[PDB]
Amino acid sequence: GDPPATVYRYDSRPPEDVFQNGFTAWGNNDNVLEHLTGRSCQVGSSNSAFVSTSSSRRYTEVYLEHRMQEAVEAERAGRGTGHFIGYIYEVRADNNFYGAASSYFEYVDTYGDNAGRILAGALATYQSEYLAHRRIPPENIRRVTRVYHNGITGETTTTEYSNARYVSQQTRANPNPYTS
Ligand SMILES: NC(=O)c1ccc[n+]([C@@H]2O[C@H](COP(=O)([O-])OP(=O)(O)OC[C@H]3O[C@@H](n4cnc5c(N)ncnc54)[C@H](O)[C@@H]3O)[C@@H](O)[C@H]2O)c1
Repeated sequence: GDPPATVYRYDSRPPEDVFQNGFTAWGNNDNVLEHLTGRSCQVGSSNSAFVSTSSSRRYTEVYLEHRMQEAVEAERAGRGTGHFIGYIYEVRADNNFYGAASSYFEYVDTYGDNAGRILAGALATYQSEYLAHRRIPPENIRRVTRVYHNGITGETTTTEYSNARYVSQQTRANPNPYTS
């Protein structure tokens, strides 16, 4: 029942960036509700102070596979090329990583209105999501899986790479909700 030591992140950017530079949050907006609903992420205001991760590798696999299928749909509709490259990073969590569900409830119990606050089961409420505040340093990033789909031939190829900058130390995610 301890907080996870290992989390995963789907991202489009390659290890030549991420293994050396880590992940940096979009900006300084630490509103937990705006992050978890996506409003402060890339498709919204692109200013979230959080880097999203999941303790469930399967979650990031569904994400990668969905983006890959959306690429392939873009060609059956005639506005795309087929090819897709995605990455799943394996990351060591530390005290700057906070449970999304715990942080969400802390926020809405204190500042929220009614919606999705009382009727909010465990599977439904950002289950296994973890928010890294501000940065995931490169020393926390252990390895990456690259998945390449060739949209012309249909071939998919999966490869793995280790980060020489990874530092192995005993850390786990924060047991407490995030608070500003
Ligand atoms: N990514 C995951 O594995 C993951 C894990 C758990 C939850 N989520 C949830 O999924 C939703 C989408 O999350 P996300 O993590 O994909 O959003 P995001 O805005 O952090 O990343 C989406 C894309 O934006 C780009 N990007 C991100 N930060 C960047 C920066 N600082 N500079 C340049 N480009 C950058 C990358 O292309 C990235 O793939 C969120 O609501 C989140 O809570 C995602």
